[PDB]
This record gives sequence, structure tokens and C-alpha cells, in this order.
Amino acid sequence: VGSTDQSGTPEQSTPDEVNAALDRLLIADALAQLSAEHRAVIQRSYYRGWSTAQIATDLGIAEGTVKSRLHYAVRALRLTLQELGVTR
Amino acid sequence: EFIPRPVKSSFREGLTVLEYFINTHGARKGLADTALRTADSGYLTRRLV
Amino acid sequence: WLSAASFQETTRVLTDAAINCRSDKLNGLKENVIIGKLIPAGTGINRYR
Amino acid sequence: KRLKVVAAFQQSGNSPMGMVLDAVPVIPPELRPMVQLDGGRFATSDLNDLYRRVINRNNRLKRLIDLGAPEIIVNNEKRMLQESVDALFDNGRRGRPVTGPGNRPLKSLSDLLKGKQGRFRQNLLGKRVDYSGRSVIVVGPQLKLHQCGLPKLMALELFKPFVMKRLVDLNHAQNIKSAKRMVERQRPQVWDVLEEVIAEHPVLLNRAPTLHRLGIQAFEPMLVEGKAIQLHPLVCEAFNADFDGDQMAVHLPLSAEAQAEARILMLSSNNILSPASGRPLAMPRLDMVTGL
Amino acid sequence: SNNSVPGAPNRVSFAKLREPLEVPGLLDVQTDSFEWLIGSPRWRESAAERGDVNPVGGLEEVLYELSPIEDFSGSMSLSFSDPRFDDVKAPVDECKDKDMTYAAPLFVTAEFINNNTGEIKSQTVFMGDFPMMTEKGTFIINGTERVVVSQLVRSPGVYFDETIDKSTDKTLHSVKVIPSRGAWLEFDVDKRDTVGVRIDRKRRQPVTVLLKALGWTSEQIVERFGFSEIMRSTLEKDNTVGTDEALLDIYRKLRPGEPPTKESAQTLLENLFFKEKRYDLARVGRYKVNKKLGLHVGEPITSSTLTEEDVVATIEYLVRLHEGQTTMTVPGGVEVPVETDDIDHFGNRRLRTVGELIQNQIRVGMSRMERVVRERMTTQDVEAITPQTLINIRPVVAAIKEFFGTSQLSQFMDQNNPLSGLTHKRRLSALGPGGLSRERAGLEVRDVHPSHYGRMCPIETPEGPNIGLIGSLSVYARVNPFGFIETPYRKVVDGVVSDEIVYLTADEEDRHVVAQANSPIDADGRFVEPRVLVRRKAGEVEYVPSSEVDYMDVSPRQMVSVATAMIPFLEHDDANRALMGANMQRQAVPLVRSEAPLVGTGMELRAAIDAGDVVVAEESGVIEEVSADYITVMHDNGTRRTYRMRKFARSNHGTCANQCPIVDAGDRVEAGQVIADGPCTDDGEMALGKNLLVAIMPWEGHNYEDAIILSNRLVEEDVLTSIHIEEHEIDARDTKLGAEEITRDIPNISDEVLADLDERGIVRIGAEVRDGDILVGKVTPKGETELTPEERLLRAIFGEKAREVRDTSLKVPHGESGKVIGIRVFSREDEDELPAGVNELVRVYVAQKRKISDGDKLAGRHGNKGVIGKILPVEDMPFLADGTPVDIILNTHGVPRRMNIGQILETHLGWCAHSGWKVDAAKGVPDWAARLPDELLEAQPNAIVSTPVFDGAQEAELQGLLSCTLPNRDGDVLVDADGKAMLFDGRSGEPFPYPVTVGYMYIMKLHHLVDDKIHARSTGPYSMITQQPLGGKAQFGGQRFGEMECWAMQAYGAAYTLQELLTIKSDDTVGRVKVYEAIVKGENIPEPGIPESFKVLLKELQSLCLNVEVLSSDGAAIELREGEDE
Amino acid sequence: DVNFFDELRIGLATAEDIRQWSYGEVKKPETINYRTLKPEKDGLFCEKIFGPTRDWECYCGKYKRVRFKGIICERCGVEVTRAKVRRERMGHIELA
RNA sequence: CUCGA
DNA sequence: GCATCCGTGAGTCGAGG
DNA sequence: CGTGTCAGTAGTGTCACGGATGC
Ligand SMILES: [Zn+2]
Repeated sequence: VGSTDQSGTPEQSTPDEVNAALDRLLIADALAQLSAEHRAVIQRSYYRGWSTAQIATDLGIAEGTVKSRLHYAVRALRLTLQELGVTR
Repeated sequence: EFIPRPVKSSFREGLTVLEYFINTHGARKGLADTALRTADSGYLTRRLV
Repeated sequence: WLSAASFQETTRVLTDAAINCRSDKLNGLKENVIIGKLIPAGTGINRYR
Repeated sequence: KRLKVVAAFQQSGNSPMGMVLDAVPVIPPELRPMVQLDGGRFATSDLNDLYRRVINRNNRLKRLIDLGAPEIIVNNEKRMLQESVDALFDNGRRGRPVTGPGNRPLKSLSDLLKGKQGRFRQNLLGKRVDYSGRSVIVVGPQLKLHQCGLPKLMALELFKPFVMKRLVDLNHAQNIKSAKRMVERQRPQVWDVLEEVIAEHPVLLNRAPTLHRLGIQAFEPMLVEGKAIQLHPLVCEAFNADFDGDQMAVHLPLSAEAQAEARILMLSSNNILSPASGRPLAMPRLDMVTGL
Repeated sequence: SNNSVPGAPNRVSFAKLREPLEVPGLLDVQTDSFEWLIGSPRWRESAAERGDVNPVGGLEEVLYELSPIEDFSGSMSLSFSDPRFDDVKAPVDECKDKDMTYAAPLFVTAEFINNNTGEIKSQTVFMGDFPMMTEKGTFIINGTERVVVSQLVRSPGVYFDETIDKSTDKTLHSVKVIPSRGAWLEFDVDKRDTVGVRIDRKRRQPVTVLLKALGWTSEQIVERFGFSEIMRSTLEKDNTVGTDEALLDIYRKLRPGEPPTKESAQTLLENLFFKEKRYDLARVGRYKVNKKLGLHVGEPITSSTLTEEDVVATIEYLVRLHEGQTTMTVPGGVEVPVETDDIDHFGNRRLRTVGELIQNQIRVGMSRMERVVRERMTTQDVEAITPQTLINIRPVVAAIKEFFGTSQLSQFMDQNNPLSGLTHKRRLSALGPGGLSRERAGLEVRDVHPSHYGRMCPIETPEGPNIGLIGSLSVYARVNPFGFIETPYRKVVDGVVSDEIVYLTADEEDRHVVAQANSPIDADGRFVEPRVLVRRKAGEVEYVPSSEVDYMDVSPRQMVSVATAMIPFLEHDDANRALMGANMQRQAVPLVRSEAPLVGTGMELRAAIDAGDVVVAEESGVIEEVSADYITVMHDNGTRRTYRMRKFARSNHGTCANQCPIVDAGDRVEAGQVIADGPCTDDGEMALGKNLLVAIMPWEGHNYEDAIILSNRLVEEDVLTSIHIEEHEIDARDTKLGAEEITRDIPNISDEVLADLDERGIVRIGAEVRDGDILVGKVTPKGETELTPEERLLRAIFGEKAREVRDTSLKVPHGESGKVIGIRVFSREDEDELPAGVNELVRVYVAQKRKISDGDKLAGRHGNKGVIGKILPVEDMPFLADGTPVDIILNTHGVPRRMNIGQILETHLGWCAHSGWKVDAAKGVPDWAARLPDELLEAQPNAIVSTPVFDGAQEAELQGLLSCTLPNRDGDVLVDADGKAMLFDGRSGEPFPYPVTVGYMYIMKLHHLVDDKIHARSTGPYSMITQQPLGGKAQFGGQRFGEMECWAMQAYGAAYTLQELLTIKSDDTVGRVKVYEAIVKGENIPEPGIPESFKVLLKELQSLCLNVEVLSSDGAAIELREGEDE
Repeated sequence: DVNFFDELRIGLATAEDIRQWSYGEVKKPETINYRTLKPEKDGLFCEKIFGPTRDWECYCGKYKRVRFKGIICERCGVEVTRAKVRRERMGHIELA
């Protein structure tokens, strides 16, 4: 039916990264206010996407230790974000 | 070339029907060639650039 | 050949460029404009930069 | 002229055999994208139909070679593969071009580089830029020669990230995220903040056609109500700008070097004379000369 | 009085010349063409009194040309007859609402004739839903009113050209035989004194090769062309000889690659030029040949085909023209001059209207079905065949669908104001299929031709790249069934003007001489001067005896278009500003309330009625019930007809189309009278603007070269306030992970933004919405594998599970604000047929009330345009002696340059209409008012007047009216006989040192408002391929820093500003994001990177077998975050 | 990626250079599947050749997470990086 | 395609 | 050795389809 | 899977200028 070279076809667009850049900046600020253990666990679970046992194998710690560090560090980030007015 | 008959009336007086019709000949082609003359002008300009 | 291919006869310049295997020293206004360098003119020359 | 061609292949060390191809490269798909349409159907670049026709005829030639088909079919097939690659690289160069649906000539790979619509002139010599706007121009006699009046609504979006920065500094907004929502919603605090932002931050005004360098000049922005751009009456000669519906573009220099180039090199008050003749341009020209 | 025929308001005309013929139907061009196409009873009765015997409609003509269909044997036959239509499928407004096509089903009678079985089965076969033309002269395709534009094409016939050679500098000649359909044939004499012929663009054969192939002996050729030495040199320099030799020579150049048989070329050389299958000269094409060659000029037009005699007479016409001959008679033919043709002359340039343009597409669609018929005959059995089985209507309806859907002549209707719509329907376009390409049109096709007098307007035409290619039909002009444009003239018997009026074509006009409309004429009819200004063939104007005038013009405005005829004092404006005045009148915006102009021309009445945006009474009667919703008329016979008002409807261009009743309850109204008027209409007249009090003076520089100063009264009293309506639309589809649903529940949105929504997620009627407000709340399910690492962490640190949907709601675009006036919902669940893959569709209509703003573009009727530079308070405005402030301050400098004195004369007459006048009746009628009608000697304040084009008020009478202007309520005359008045500076109080010209001028609000034309962008969407910002305001894109603008940066030496524009501010993928972070962080602007567009250029040069590499200073090639594998 | 590199060299592309660039041959003439929107294997949009449609998402659907970064899938032959590679990975047609 | 400078 | 014919180029920006 | 009474183009009003192409 259509050809992109042919007129009358809308060109593909990509939105700006403003909202993503601002979220990344706020995440980086709340990340700096975390302990080296908690920061090096959320950056290995969400930034590197590993499994719970993968981070446990890397850091040389227990399985539940990674579960507990992630469980608190998440709430610690929610504390810092809600203290700065980040929308739920 | 100029028409062997001039537009004797002034715009204050008011041109006749035929005087107006013969005036539009040069008026339209005056606007018509201005687009082509600007095209060759901008073409010579970007060659000089 | 980059300043020429953007002027006129794009295919005619690109053919002779690949045949002669010409290498372009990116030191010119039109070239640095394309690649994003500071133009070697005005505030872009090494004296003021 | 024959030596001109032969000597190049001799000295350079590249064989002339490259003029005959055994394999043709395929441009990555995102440069020949196929988009979906709101009617359910699809639409692909003409390069895909040219690549598809080369693939179709090359696979049929592989069938004829395997089957031992008569030399008349194989040779007449090899001819069509030549015309297909010729269409992929430069359709229409030899003979009549490969028409698509509706007798439209398909755009070849070389068509992406040719002329005003080519890659060089359309996307390299000139580009579309962020931090810019456009509106109708209106004469402003009260303005000084180094000043221009731009609408408040234009300045807010033009200085949006700077406004968000000051909204979070003065604690009108908790975080930069809500500061963005405040500018998008136009909370009344931004108009007091925006005045602090545009202070002595020059902007560039432009009216096409940009014939000479004074077709773009720098000005000091002044927050004015309304939706029109207020231009100084003396720079009207440089822009060749009358006020019968004209529009001008505004560009905001961001870096410190760019603002300095506008403050010193491009300021309207520092460019009174014509660079072509040395005689002034920002002088009484119409009503002003009659008044004097 | 002016136009005392429908019951209109009494506008008093400054008319010294009577109107012999009243303006025809301005919509006849679109109407009559379509009535002939479908063979309506009105067209048939019109042709009946026209003298026609057995007339045939366009559809009947297609069916007769097609019938019959036969195979090679003749054992099977199919025929068609009796085309008829059932009632229309859906009303006009229902099609606009549901986005369908206005059409009526077409029935025909088809039958199969079997010669080998002797029996026939006849029945009725439905052909297809046929698009119907509305009463307003428009079609409705998918709910949008479109206009089929009449096309100017080269008429069929034989045409001759006198070209000058480039190298030898000798006068050459060429011939073209352009058929109405089929292959082309062009003879020519090159610079070597030899004659040749190109057949269907193919190779140029010697002219005797064609003569030998037709069966002409080499002796009879010398007998016919012996009087010229250039033909003796042609038969001598000829290569091959023989009847069966040159016939194969033509075969191998026309159809290469095929075995040449003496009868395979004998077959095509008969079918390509002499069989009605693959060649046809229309009745006009045959007639144009029978006149150009001077043969069969008496025989009834029965030959629909080219003949061999015509080919010989054409070569005879050419060879005589080459060697200076000026006269020729074909053997057995009438005498005819030997000359070259203009091809721009309106006798050789033909206009095809709506019916023909549709008929040709029907003809092509029928031919595609005919091939299906012949194929279905030889496949199916010869006894179970019915007309239903042989007919596949798919290519037929798809051919008319292809036409109305995609065509340069099927155009999106201009709907700024009623005048723009009427002008668009009367447009004559040279562009399009069969006409010419814009690249293939020189400065000769576009300029004015002397045959355009009274046929196409020499003023109304765009000034852009389409100048000359698009014209407007003259007022009194019409189209004959041949395709040429006729214009009426007054037949002068023996130097005596007669009321007998006859329409003449272009070449018919050249065979006579006509007198100018404003000729001094005796009350009996005899010309006052022996010598009168007379137009002659080839555009010659000269005096000539009164006993030589054959005809004369009907009206002075006979040469201008309807919009051009609406400019008062047009004879005092140059053609440049007059063009802009007519082009900008079509750009006027329908205001909230409309005022008819004080200074008019009389054309405003008929232009408004014929436009079709008012409501005229069909039959005489009384008003039974009147409401803002509908008007009911009780006829004399007893029947009732109710007209429904179109209230606050969006036009094609966002303007407000709003009709309002005029009559009240119990008002006797005649037939054809305006009972209600729509946009830009006041009491039935075109009200494109308002009457504003104007002062001609510079004012503190705020009106500096074409700038305009306005009184704030125009804002407080909604004088230049207009209504604008925008259409917003969104749909809920089926996606890969579920289905988009329209719901009020939107993730992470407060109950405050959703407060203006109902329970469905739709904004409620009446709610005022700014930009960014939610109109339709739609959510789309997004997959888990599509989440950002930060977004998945942000989802974990907020505990909000089950939010697998994202926000894709319909929000208000930047720059929009107004009241929601209407909602339309379409749901697949509720039997509404949506495109496959859609579950819900919502359309929201938002209306804004736009007051006049700073920068809004105003203009007059004389091409005097300008933007609003300053709107001062009412007290700041210079006010007259009695305190009434002026409304608009126009600069004086922009008046004597443009040569548009009409605005000055309108200002004078505008005040005289505002105040009134009384001529001194004592001691007789003064010497300046002797020519004025007695109705003009006394005028009341706010009187309406007409200044017809090339007639109307003269400066002697206008000067006399200023001397007797009526006093105000206090009894004081504010303006002087000069037309100037004493003004007071509202800012200081001191009176202005000199009197200033003050009056009333008609100003129009053009559709160029800052509310639309303002735009700005920090960041936003980027084009996916080039990674550069989008274009256009609607796409929220940035401005384009073009090639010339980069030269300006380099001329300044602003290197860093140039690098900044071309990198971080454009297509630097990582630079733009780090710049935005550096701004919100308060850091410094980082260093620009490499443009992504340059990466694409390299990757494209690679696809062209070019090994491009970037080398460092040492010489090693460096990659760009990529590698290469094999 | 600094912005100072002196020369930009152009030359004839050997048929062997075309293979050095190409991440695989485009055998079939098909484009995609007009239901699943998944590109057909060895087609003009093959993910084994040019790259994944979505980031870290393969064709056969076995590897959809980021933890398997850089794995060449054995069942569909697609690498697992971002779709940015679909703007720079070249293909080629081997002529008979 | 159509229009604005 | 020269007339022919092919290929090259033909202002900038903006708005709605 | 196999196919078979002839089965016949689209589209047609730019131009200046230089130099390789061609009888
Ligand atoms: Zn896989």
C-alpha cells in the first residue's frame, strides 16, 4: 500500500528523554545517600538485571542477605524521594 | 516592447476597461519572472559562497 | 571531495573520488560544518581558540 | 583523459576489479524503515523494493543455474539482475526508471544524496535545532537598538530548563520533576522567575531569506505581553522586513562562548554599518527621516 | 436601486451604464457538468430547448460506446442500456458525521445476446454506489467536502509551430496531431530541408516511409508534393522503397523484438490510427481538424476517427508553410489560411469540467471490466451465463474511488469564508493529468492572453509558484458542450447597440471586432464617436469607425472574477495590489457578528446567495414558526417546508460556519429570497469584515511601514472577534499485549486533573480546557521487558504493582484553549464499523473565542495588508471634535508607493455614507451631480452604496459629496471638503497641527492570527532516522537553521554558535541529553560530540560500495562504537 | 569519541570488503510476518543479521532479560544488544 | 497539493 | 574531423493535507 | 495441484550549457 519515500506518510518520531533524564538524575542523587552495600546491590539487581542468587554468588554473601539488602535499600530510596517531593 | 498606445488616464482619474486589461499584461509577467530571477540569483549566490 | 560532493554533481564527484582514492584533510569551513568541528575562521582559528 | 583514469588505478594500488561486483551490500534496516499505518496495512521504503527485486531475480538465477536451463533463459535472467542492481544503486540512470505504484520513480540509494532533498544539503549543511521558535514580528518604537520584545509564552518554553532550575533553587518546587510540571502547567510563580532568567541573556533573531550576515542579529530579550515579536524599527533595513505578516525565528545560545559571540560579534548595536559598502543601515529610513 | 429582483436590501449604485444581462448562476460550471453526466431531467430539458435531437448523457454515452462486447467469433454478445439511480444512500450531514461518501446506487439493464442459440436473457444489474454532487456543487468523500476543479488542457486537433533552429538559424516548422485518446503523431521539417515523422515518441522516420506503408505509390507521391523541392529531396534521400517494405520498417521501430509479418503491421497501422478501438478524435477534436485543414467543413460530424485524407492534407499544410506560403485548399476542400497556432489561445485551449473528468474515469473503469467480460465469456459455459456472471464491478468502483480519493482536480474544499468556497468551485487549473507539469511550464503559459477577456480573470491568481497556472472564471463566462469558454456580447447590427445577446467562443470572438463596455451610446443605440476603442484579434486595441463595430461587451466587470468584481474603485488600483486584494478577500475570517460594507459594488449580494452558505426560500409563503434551530415556511398551496440552521459547525479550515435566521414569525417572503444568512453575511450580502473609523497619519512609530494601530474598542465590543473550532481525535486499538481502553483511571494522576472528565474518561461538555489538559483518557499496556532499569527501580521504590499500562491520553496541543462544545463516540461494541483493529473512537470539538490580538493580520480590499502593531486604550486614540475616537490608524507612507488610491477614495466615500449628504437643489442641479442618479442626491447616515468595477463613482462627484456632508447631532461638520478633519492627541490633549484624512474603511480579519502562528520549543520529538528535531508546529518541532543561515554564522565568525547549532542543539544523541542535565544542574555546557546524521551519511556511502574511513593524525582508521564481522 | 581526526579516506569497496562488513547474507526476499510483526529469518529485516527488534529481546523469545548480555542465541542466532545496532550493522547479497 | 514573507 | 545528445543545474522559511 | 480456440504498451508544453558520444 505505502512507501515512506512517497508523500502522505507520517515519518517516525522518537520522544525526548527529558522525563527519563530527570528520573535518572534523582535516582543518582538518592543512590549517593545509600551505604556502599545497599548501593552495590540495587545496582546489581536493577542496573545489571541479575538474579537473587547471582548477586549472592558475586558478593560472597547469603541468599537472604541479598533479599534483605534489596528490601531495605528500596525503602531507603523511597524515603529520600518522598523527602524531596517525588510523585508516587 | 511598449504598446503603441499608452494608458492616458491616471489612477486618480480611473483607467478604462481596455486600459486596465493591457496594464495587467506587464503587471503579471513582472511578478512572474521575479521568481525565476531570484532563483538564478540565489543559485549564483551559493556558487559564489 | 566532501566540500565538492555537497555542492554540485554529487555522483560525478563521488565516482572520481573513489577511483582516485582521494583522502580529504578535514580542514575547511564546509567540512567542519558537516562533521561538527569548530570552523577554522573567526573564533575557531588556533590563535584565538 | 584515458591516462587520467588509468594512472589512478596504477599509482593507488587498488585494483579496477572493484567496478564489477560479486556481492552488493545491504544498508541497515533503520535507514530503510518499514512503518505500520493506522489503517492496519504497512509502508516500506523504496530501497526495500529494490533490494527485494535484486533478491528475487538473484534467487531465480540460482534456480536456472542448478536446473541447467537453456542459455537463453540464464542470459536473459542475468541481464535483469544487472538492471536490478543498477536500479538499486541509481534507478533511472539508464533507460526508463523502475516505476512503483502510480508511475512514481523509486528512490535509489544515490537519490539519498542528490540535490536539495539529498542528505548533504537537507541534513548536513542545514539542520533543525532545539531551543528555537518563530512568531509574527511587530514594530516596537520604544525598544532600544540592542533590545527586542518577545512574548512571555515563547520565553517560558525557550528558557524551560533554566526556569526549572531556578524554580527548584528558590524552593518554589520541591524537586526538578515537579518543577517541570510547574512550567508545563504555567504556575504563576514562573512569570516572576522567568524575568530573572532572561536577564542579559542575548537571543538571535532571523528573517529568511538570510541574504547577508545581518539577516541574523542578536538582541536583549524583554518580556512583553501578547504573542508577537517586537522588532526595533532601525534593524528593519538589514532584515528587509516589512510588517505585513512576516515571521522571524528566535534561537537561544546556550554555551558561554555562544552568548559571548552574540553579545560582541552579533549584537545589533555593534553592526550599524553595512559590511558590503560601509554606509550605515540602522538610520532613519521612513517615518523618522520625514519627522526630522 | 441595485439588484431589485430577490427582495434584498436597497443598495444605491453609482451606475451610468445599464446592465443588459444579469449575472448567470455562479455555480453553473460545477452544476451543469454533473447534470449532463448523470442525465438529469433539467439537463435533458435544457438540451431539448437547445435544439438537440436525441441527446445523450455522459453515462449513456459511455454505455453506447462500450456496447456491444463480442469475442473473436461473434457467438457471444453483451450490451448495456438504461442507466438509472435509486435514492441517495444517506443525507449530506450524515455522511459528514459518520465519515462516509455521498452516493446513490447506479442501476443499468444488461443482456446477453447469443447468436449460436437464438435466445437472450435481459435483467437489471447494479453497477456501483455512484458519488453524487451536492446542491452546493461539492462532493463528500469520507465525510469531507471536496471540489472537482475544472482543468485547462490542450484541445484535440492539429497544431502547427514556427520554431527557430539553434545552430543554422533557419526558420523551422513542426506539426502535432493530438488525439482525444490513443497514439500521437508529429511531423516536422528539420534543418536539412527534409520531412520526417515521429510515431508515438518512437524514432523519426522519413515522411515517405509512412506514405509507402499506407499503399501510396512512389509516383503519386511526386504528383502530390511536386511543387516543393524539400519533398523531392525527401523521397530521394529515402532509404527503403516498397509498400510491403516501409510497412515492416514501421513495425520494427514501433514494436521491436517481434517477427514482422506484412499483415501484423497491416493490422496495427489500421488499429492505432483508423479503428475506433485504439484511436478517437472527439466531436470537438474532429471539428477542430475539419476547420484547421478546411475539409468536410459542411458534413455532419459523424467520423469519430482519423482518416488517411487528413494525414495527407496535414503534410500538405506543413510543406506549404515551410516555404512561405499563406493559403491552401485541400483537393476537394474549402480554402484555409496556412499559419501556426497559439496553443495558448482559448480556442485551442480547452476546459473540461466535472462531468468529463468523471466520465473519463468511468470509461477507464468500464474498459477494465470489459476485459473481465471477454475473459469470463470464453471460460464459462454458453448456456448458464447471465449478465450477473459476466460483470465484476470491482475495477469500476475502484476507478472512481481512485479518482475522487487521489487527484489534483479532486481538491480539499477551501472553506475559510463563503467567497473562498465559491471561488474554489470556479477555479480553472492548468496543472494535473493531461495538462502540464509545474517543471514543464514557461513564462508563456502563465501570463495573460488576449482571448482571456471575459472568460478567465486576469487579476485573481496566486502569487506563489502557481501563478498563471490557476485562474478564476470570469463572471458572465460559461462553458459550451465542446469544452471552450463562451462569453456574452451585444450584437451591433449597423452601428446600433441591440439588446440581443449571443455567446461567442474564443475563435468566434476573433472573427469580429468588439467595442469596449464603457462606450458613449445614444439612447437609440448609435455610437457617439465615429472612432471608438475596439479590441481586435491578436490583442490589438485601436479606434475604428462606428459602422465597423460588430459586438460590444455586456458589463464593465465582464473580464474580472467574482472576487475581483467585489473591489470598489478597482480602476484606481494597480493590478499587483488588486491581485492581493482579491486573494486576501478569500482569506477573511467569519466574525461573531457580521457587518455589510458601507462602500460596496453590488456583487456582494449575488456572491453570497450563489455561494450556498445562506438559506434561500425555495417557494413563496409565510413563516409559520421561527427558532434558532429551524425555520418553517407555510406555502400558498398548503405544504410546509422546514429549513434547518447549521449552528456552530466547524469548516474545513477551522472557521465557524454559523447560520442565523433573518425573518420573524408571520413574514410574507417571496421565492428565492434570503430567509437566513450564514458566515460572512449580513442581510444576504458578503460581509468579509467591518466598517472601521480610519485616520491616515503616522502615530509615534507604532504604525511603521505597514504596521497597524487599533482601538481597544474593537476588543471590548467584539468587533474583530471570531469563533474558531478545532477537531481532536483518538482511538483505542488492539495491541500486542492487550487492548487500549478509554478509562478515567489513569496511573499516577491526581483526582484534580481528572475532575473535568466523566465516568468514561472523556472531558464533559462545557468544560474550559487549556493546553496540556486531558481530553480522552487512554491507557496502553506496555510489556515488562520494555522497562528502563531506572523505571523498574522506580516502580519497585513506590510499591505500585499492576501498573503494566502507560499513559497515552489525548491532551490539548500547545497553543489551544477553549470550551468543549461537542463529543462524538464510536464503538465497535455498539455496531459502529471502525477500521479493523480499533475498539473505540472519540472526537472532541473545542471552540475558542478569539478576540483581535497584537500581530493578527488585517487587510483591506486593495491589497493593503498589515499586522496589528499596538492596541492602545480608547483614550489614547486620536479622537475627533465630538470625542468619538478613531478605530484604526493607518500609516501614510505605505499609500503612494503601492499605487492603491482606491483605499483613499473608499475612505472618502466611506465617510459620506457614514454621515450622509444633501445636494443643493435650489437654482437647479449643480454641475458635478448632473450625471448622478436622482436617488443619490440625498442620503441618510449609514447608507449603503455600490461602486461597480470600471463604473461607479467618479472623483468629480466624490469631491462634490465631501462638500455637502451631513452634520452630526450637534449640527457641526467634522470633515472638510478636502476630506480631512481636525484630530486631538489623546495622550497629551493638544490638537494635531494639521487636518488628517478621516473616514470609514472596510477592514477584513484574515486567517493569519498569532494564536496559530506562534511557536517555540525547548526539546521534543526527533525524526527517528536522522535524529534531528521534527518539523512543523503541529509536530512540536524546531526551526530549521538552513544553509543560508550557516553562511551568516561563518560571515560573523561565530564558530561556537555554529558548532552549538549543528551538534548539541540538533542531532547529537548524547550531547543534547548532557546539555539538558548541565542546565538543570547549573553546570557548564559540555563539549559537542559527533552528529548522528554524519554517521548515517557514512553508512549510506558504504551501501553504495564506497570504502569510507576516518583517519587520525597518525593515520590509523578509527571506528564509531561499532565493528565488523564476516 | 573526540572530534579531532585529520583525514577522511574514500576508496573502491572490494567485493571482499562487502563481506567483511556484512553480518550475514540476505537470502530470502521476505520482510516480516504481517501478524506477529516478527521479521522472517534471513529476510531483509532478519534479527540474526541486523539486530534485535527490541532491546535484549531475541527472536525465539528465550532470552528477554538484560542479564544475558552478549549471548548468541543457539535456536534463532540473534545477538542480544540494544536495537541501536539495527542502524549500523550491514548486510549483503551474494550474487550468482 | 494549497497558501503566507 | 564535427554535429549530436546526454547530463547537469535551476532562492530561503513557514502553515494545513 | 495445473493452466491452453485470437487474446497486445504508459505517456507525451522547461531550458541553458558544456563535453563526451557518435556517423
Ligand atoms: Zn533466541
